[PDB]
Amino acid sequence: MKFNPFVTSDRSKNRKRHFNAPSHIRRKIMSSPLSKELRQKYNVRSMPIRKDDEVQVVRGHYKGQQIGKVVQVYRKKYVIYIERVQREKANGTTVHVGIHPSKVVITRLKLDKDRKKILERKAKSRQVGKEKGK
Amino acid sequence: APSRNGMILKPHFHKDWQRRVATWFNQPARKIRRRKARQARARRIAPRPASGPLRPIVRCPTVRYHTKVRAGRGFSLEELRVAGIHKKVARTIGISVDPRRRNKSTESLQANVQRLKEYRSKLVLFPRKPSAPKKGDSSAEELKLATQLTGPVMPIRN
Amino acid sequence: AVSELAGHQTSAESWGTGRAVARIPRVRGGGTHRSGQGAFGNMCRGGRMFAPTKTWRRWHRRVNTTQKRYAICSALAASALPALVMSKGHRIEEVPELPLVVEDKVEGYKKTKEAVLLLKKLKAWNDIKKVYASQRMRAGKGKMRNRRRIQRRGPCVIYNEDNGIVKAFRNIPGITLLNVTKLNILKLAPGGHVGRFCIWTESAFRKLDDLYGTWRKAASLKSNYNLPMHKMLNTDLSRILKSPEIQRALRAPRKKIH
RNA sequence: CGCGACCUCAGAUCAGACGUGGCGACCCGCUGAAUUUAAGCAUAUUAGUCAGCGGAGGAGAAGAAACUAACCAGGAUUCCCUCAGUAACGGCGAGUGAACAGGGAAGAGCCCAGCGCCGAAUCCCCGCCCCGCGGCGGGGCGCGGGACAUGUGGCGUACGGAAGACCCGCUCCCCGGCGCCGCUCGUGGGGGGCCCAAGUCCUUCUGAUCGAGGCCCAGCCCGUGGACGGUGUGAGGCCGGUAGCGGCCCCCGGCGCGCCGGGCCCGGGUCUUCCCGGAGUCGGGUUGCUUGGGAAUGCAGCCCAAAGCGGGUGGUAAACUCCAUCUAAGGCUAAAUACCGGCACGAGACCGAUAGUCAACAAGUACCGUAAGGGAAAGUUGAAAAGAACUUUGAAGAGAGAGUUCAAGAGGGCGUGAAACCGUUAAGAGGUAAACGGGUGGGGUCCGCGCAGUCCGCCCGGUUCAACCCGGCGGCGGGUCCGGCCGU
RNA sequence: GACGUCGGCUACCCACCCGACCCGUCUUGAAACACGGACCAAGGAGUCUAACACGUGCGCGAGUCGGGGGCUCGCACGAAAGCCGCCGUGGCGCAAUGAAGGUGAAGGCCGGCGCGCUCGCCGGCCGAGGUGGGAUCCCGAGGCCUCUCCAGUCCGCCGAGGGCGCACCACCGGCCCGUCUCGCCCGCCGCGCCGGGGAGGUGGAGCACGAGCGCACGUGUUAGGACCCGAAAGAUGGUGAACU
RNA sequence: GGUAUAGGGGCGAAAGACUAAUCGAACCAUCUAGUAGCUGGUUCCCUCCGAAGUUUCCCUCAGGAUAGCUGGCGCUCUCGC
RNA sequence: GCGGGCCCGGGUGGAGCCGCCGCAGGUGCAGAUCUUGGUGGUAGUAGCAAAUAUUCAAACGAGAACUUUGAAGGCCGAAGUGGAGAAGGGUUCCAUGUGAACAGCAGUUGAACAUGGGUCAGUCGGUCCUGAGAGAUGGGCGAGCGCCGUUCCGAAGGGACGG
RNA sequence: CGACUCUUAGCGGUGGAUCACUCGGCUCGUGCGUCGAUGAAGAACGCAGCUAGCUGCGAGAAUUAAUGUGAAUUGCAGGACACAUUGAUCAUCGACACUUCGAACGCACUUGCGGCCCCGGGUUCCUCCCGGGGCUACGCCUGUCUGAGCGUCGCU
Repeated sequence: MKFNPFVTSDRSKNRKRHFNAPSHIRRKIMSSPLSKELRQKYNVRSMPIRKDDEVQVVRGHYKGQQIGKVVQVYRKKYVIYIERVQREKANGTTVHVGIHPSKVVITRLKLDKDRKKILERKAKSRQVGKEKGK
Repeated sequence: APSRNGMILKPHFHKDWQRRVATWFNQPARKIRRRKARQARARRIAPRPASGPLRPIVRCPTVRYHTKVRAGRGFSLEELRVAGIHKKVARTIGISVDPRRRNKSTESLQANVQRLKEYRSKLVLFPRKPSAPKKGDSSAEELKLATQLTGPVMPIRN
Repeated sequence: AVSELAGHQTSAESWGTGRAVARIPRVRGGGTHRSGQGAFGNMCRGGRMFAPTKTWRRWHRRVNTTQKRYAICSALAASALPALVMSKGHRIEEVPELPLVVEDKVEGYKKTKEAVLLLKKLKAWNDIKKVYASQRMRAGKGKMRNRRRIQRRGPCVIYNEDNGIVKAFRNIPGITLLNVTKLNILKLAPGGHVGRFCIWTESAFRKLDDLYGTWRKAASLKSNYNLPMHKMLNTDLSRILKSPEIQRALRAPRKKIH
C-alpha cells in the first residue's frame, strides 16, 4: 500500500497526469528495460530510451530476435519507431509501426556525457540501497 | 391537524433554517488540529507544564452547588501579599493572577496561601544564564527532572 | 449530496392555460434549443431531482459501549469453535490448534519472508493461498470509484505491542493486525459474520484476561465491565432432552398418525 | 505709510507620501419588505431575513466590568454541551424566546487625558562622513530649518500613584550589523531537482496476454515495496511509481555561539506627607424602531439637563432606610471562532453523457432580445490508419471487383445498434373495422426419440481371498476410579 | 407399430362454436355524445432533518447515557476503533401537589401514663392493608391395579375436598399536597397577628416495595419545498421614447 | 434627425388609448420550489381481513375535528386431555 | 413458477459479470393537455394562382424552358421596373473555378461555396461653433452608492501691451 | 396463384435506446489564505511559414533572459544544432519586457484639440513645420515658496 497522504492513487487523476504529462516527464515515462548483459554490467535495471539505440522487440506481432536501431521517439504518441518494424500501406510505401517502449529491450546504449552520468547515478543509488539493506 | 391525543408541540422551523444548518463533519479534523496545536505548544515550552499557569482554589456561587471546589481565574493580590510574592513576578514565574478577586472569608485566603507555598516549595527555577546566579536552584535538581507535568499542575480535588 | 443550485439556476415561467403546453415552467424566450422546454420539475429533462440529497442526513449511528463490548466479546468467543471458523471460509484443516498462540519472538520479526515462513510453519498459509485465488475484479461502478480490486479476508494477527510485526505482516494480502487493547469489531467479524480465524501472541493471549476479566473478577483495565451472563448454561439440548430426569416424566409419544 | 510678528484664509505641474477601483465564501456598520402562517385578516409570523449601500483582514467583530450574583461567592473576550424549547413575549392565538451558574477549547494582559514632578529634557525635514542598503535604519558632525508652552517626552492610571526616610539583597535587558557550529519531528523544518527490489523463466490459447499450467516450501524471485496508472485483455516483478530514521545537489525560515557599534546605573518590604478621574455626558420626559425584557431590554430625533462619601446596577412604577457590586461618557491586544470566493492537494456505500455544475467536447460558446438579461445541443472506428493501392461503369454523387484488419457483419458523427416506422424474401389468411378469452382441429418452426426404446436396480438357480489364526498400527466404549492430572 | 411414422400441455399462422363495448379518473351512476390519450425509447412523483405518540428487537437496570472534551497515529484500511478520579458536570427517571409564600407520601397490634376522651405521651412486636374473581403451585381422604389369600414398604394416573394465592379487574379502607367546616390541645432563644397536631367533605397528571435510560426498526401526526406539476396576485433592484 | 418626460410613473384634441407584435399598471432578475379547502397524476406479484357518505362542533356547506364503521399488535382466561 | 419473474439452446457482441448471508437507496410506469428525442396515417395530399408575355436560332456544356448571344413581340411609360444618395447591413463590390449543401422545379446561373483583388482628399464630409438639451468644479442635501443646480451661500481671468 | 390489406419469422433501411468504458461533475476534509495609481478586475485589438476556434503571448507579441533536466517538436517542409556543446524540447521562472480603453490621470471620447521643457531632421534658437523623450486628473497629510484681510496688535 501507499501511506503518503500526498500521493494520488486515483484512476481519473492518474490517467489525467499520464496523458497530460509534459515532454520531460514523458521522457522518463517512456523507459525500457536493458538487456541481461547491460544490466549485469552497468548494475542498472532500466533506462529511458533514446533516438538511436539498438533494441529488440519482445511483445507483439513483430516479436523476434532482431536487433534494430530506433529511428525516432514519438513522445506525443507515447511510442517509438525502430529500424525494421514497419508495414506496407495500400499504395506500397512503408510506414514504421509504433512499438511501446515497455514492450522492448535495449541491447546497446548510446553513451553520451549525460547518459554515462545517469548510469553512474543509478548504479550508485542501487549500491547504496543494497548496502542499507545489508 | 391534531389526531387522537397527540402531544401539542411547536417546532421552531418557520425560518430559513436550511440555509443556516451547521454540520459537524469537521469535528474529528478539528480535534486533530487542536491536539497538534497543544503538542506544538508543549514542545515550545519545554520545561513548563503543559496545562499552564497554576490555578487557585475557588468555591462556587449559586447555592445550587454551594459545595463544589473548582479552579479559579487567578490568585488574588491579598493572597500574593500574604505569601510574599510580587504580582508581576508571579506572572513570570507561572502563577495566574487576577486583580478583580475579593477575599471575604479567611479560609479561602489561607488555602490559597498554602497552595502558593506548596507550589514555590516544589517549583524548580532555571537560571537566566547557564552560570547560576542567586535565587537559581542547584544543578542537582535540574538534570533529574527537566520534563513537563501532564495534566493540571497540583490538581484540585474536592 | 447534490448541489443546492442544481435545477433552479434557470429562470423559468409556466405558460398559463390557453396554450397547448401542459402548465410546466419553461425557459423564457431565446432562439436556442432550450427555449420553452420545461424546468423546475423532477420529471423534466435537466430539471431538479425530487427530494435532493442533503449533506446533513444522519450518516452516523450511535451504539452503546456495553453493547459494543458484548459484540466484541461474542466475536472473540466465536473465534474458537472450529466449526464456525471453517463455516466462515477460513481453511484451518491443518491448524494444530484453533486458539493459535505463538511465541513473543514474532514481534521481533521485521521481514515479510520471516512472516510467510512463520505462517507456513503454523499451517495458516492455506488461507493466504485461498486469498490469492480470491483476488479478482469487482463488478459495478466500484472499478471507476477507486474500488476496482477485491479479495477475501486473511487470518487476523493480534499482537501485544508493535516491534516490527506490523511491518512484517504488511505485504501479505488479507492479513489484518490488531492490538489487544484496541481490538476492532469491524475486523473481528467482517461482514457481520461472527466466525474469524485469529492468531494470537502469548502476551496478547494473557492480556485478554486483564482486558475483559473472568466472571468472578473485574476487568482491571476497563473501569466497570464484566463478561455477560449466559441465559442458559447447558446449551446442548440434545443431552438435556434424553436425560433420565426429563424422560422419567414424559408420556408415550403418539406416532400412529391416522 | 510703510515695515516687522501673530491668528484666520487661498494659489501652486512647489518637495516627499497617501485614498480612489475589483473580489466579496466568512465579518462589521446602516437601510430594509412581501409572498407564507394565523385555515379570512389589520397586531403579530415570515423578519434585522431577501433585495440595496458603505468598509477590511486572513480571519473580522468583541474583549480585559459603570459584570454576574445574594452564595462559605465567582471574576476579560470568543466557541461547544447543558441550562432550554425554560423564565419571559404574543388578537396570551398562531407562534416567538434568552440569560445565570456548571463542565470543557484557549487563556495575556495593558496604555493615555486629567492630577503632579523634571531647563521641551520631545518630534519632523535637509547637508556631510562610516556600516548597510530588493519590507531606507544606526551613530557622529551641522549657531541648518520647522513642529511644540493653545503642551512633546520620562515616571505614572485605579490592581492605587508620586516624593522622602532608611530595612534587605545585589549589578543584565534590548536594538542595528559582521560571522560560525548543529539540516531543525512524522519521525530530515519548508520548496525544487535526480535516483534506489524482484521472471518478460519453460509449455499452451489469442490478432495481441497482463490469460492457464509448471518451476529446491502456493507454485521462480522481491516484499519496511501485494496502492495506482500506462503498456495490443485480467501484470507485485515491462515502465513510471509505491515502502523506507532511503541516498545525493541547491535555495529559504527559525532555534543556538563568537565579535563590533551601541542604548541601559534599570529593585522588594515597613513608616511619613500629598494627589487621584473623560459633559450637551449620565439621567428625566418624549416619540419611532427593536428586544423574551414585561409601568418602557437596547438604539435614538426633540426638550430639560447634572452631582461628587458622587454615579450606575440589584428583571414591577414611587417614597424612606440600610446593604452588595463596579467606576461609564478615552484607547490597544493573538488563542480557542467562521469561510458554497482564490491558490494547491487528499477522499468517497455519490451520478455515469435525457444522470452529474448550464458547461466531460473550440460553454457562459453558438444563438436570441435595443437592454437589463436568456442560453443550448454536442463523448466512443480501430491494438496499431494499417483510413480501402489498383481495374472497371458513371460527369459526379454512387457503385462492382481487389486489398488492410481476428473483425468494415468496425469505412472518417464509423463500439454494442433495441422499439415505434419502412422496404424486400418465406408461410398462412382475408365480404360484418381490427383486436381479445375458453375449447379443439389443420399447416409449419424446430425439439426428444428409434433403423425395437421393451428402462433398469437388488436376491436366487443353472483372478484371489474373506471364514479362522499370528504380528504390527489406529479407533470406539467401559468399570474396579485401577494410578496420576483435571475439574464443581 | 416403426426410416417419412411418433410425442411436443406451452409458443408461430389459420378456421370453427360460445363469450366478449377502451383504458385511467371524478362520480350514486362511464363504453359513453364526460375529460387525457398517434406510436416508441429514456427520465418521472410519499424522500430527508427535527419534535412527538404507540408497538417490536437489544444492552444495562434504580439506575441509564455518551453529548462535548482529552489520552492512543504519520488517516491506506481511519476522518474508523479503544480508553477516560472526565463514568457524570448535564439530560430522563427515582416525588408530587399549590398562583405563591411552602409543604411533601405508613401504618397496625400489644402493655403503661393522662378519664382510653375514637385525643395526647411512653416501650415492645408485625411490618405495604382488606373482600370477591384469580393462570399456576402445596396437602390431599380415596379409587384404579398387579397370575390365588393376607401383610406390605415403593414407581404411578385420576383424585372429591382443603390452602398459599403471581400478573390483572371491580370495590372498601389508608397516606401526600391545595381548599372548606367544627373543634381540643402541644413547643420555645426571642411567649407573638409564632409554629405543629385532629376529625369530617372535596380537587390533583399523586404514594400504596420501582422500571427506567440508551440504540435500532415499523406506523401515525406535524414544522419545514414536504408525494409531483399548476395559478389570478405581492415586494426589492435594474432596462427600455429604434414602435407609439 | 437630435432632444425631454420611465412604470402606481410618463404621456394622452380623452379611446383606459400609447409606453418596442403585451398595457384597467411595460420588460429582466431575485424573494420563489410564494399559497391553494381546487383539477390532473401517483410505478412489482401473491395471500388474509376489509369499510362510509352517519353523530355533534367549526363565517361550517367542494373542508376539518369528534364518535361510528376498519385493520394490526397483543394480553387474561375455559376446553374432546 | 398461480403470479411478480427466472433457468437453458441458437445468432451478434467483444470485457467484464453473477449466486448466498447482511446493509443502504435518487429502487419497478400506461396515462399527469407529463419532460426530452425519434418515427407514422394524413400524403406523394393541400400547395408552388397578387402586379398582361413570351417565341425562334446558335454557343458553352455529359446534361438547357430558366445561362449567354442575335432576332421578333411586350411591360415599367421619366411621382418608372432608370441614374445617385442619408439611416441601416459590412465584404453582400470585382475576376476566376465548383456544382457537396441553399436559391420551396431546375440551372452550365446567384447576393451559395473556394481562391485571390478592391475604398488613394488642404479643397467631398467629420474635425470647429452653438440650438433644444446634457453635465463637472464652488455650494447644499444625503446613512450611503450619489443626488439637487448651471451662476446659484465662489479669492472663478495664470491672460495681454507698454516701462 | 393476381394487386391491396392483417399477423409471425430472416435479412436489409430511419433511430441512437441498453450495457461496458470516463483527462468531467457533486459533496466532505486539510494547509496556505496573496489584487491595485511601481497602474487591479474586466474589455478591445494584434502576434505562428502554412492558423479559423480554444489556449498562450503583447510590436522583444505560439514567447526573451536565467536555473533544472538532457535529444527532440512533429500535420508537412525548413532546418538551426555537432546531443564531448549553457545544448533541441519541457518544467521552474528570481531578470527584462508588458499595445489601446478601463479607479484611468492634459480637456473630451471623435481617436479630435492642446500647453511647459529637452533632443534630432529643418536649423546655425529662427520663429514655423516634422519626429522622438519627460510632465500636465481629483481629494488630502507634512514641509517650502508667493500672497489677502477697515482680525488682533508694537515702532515710526
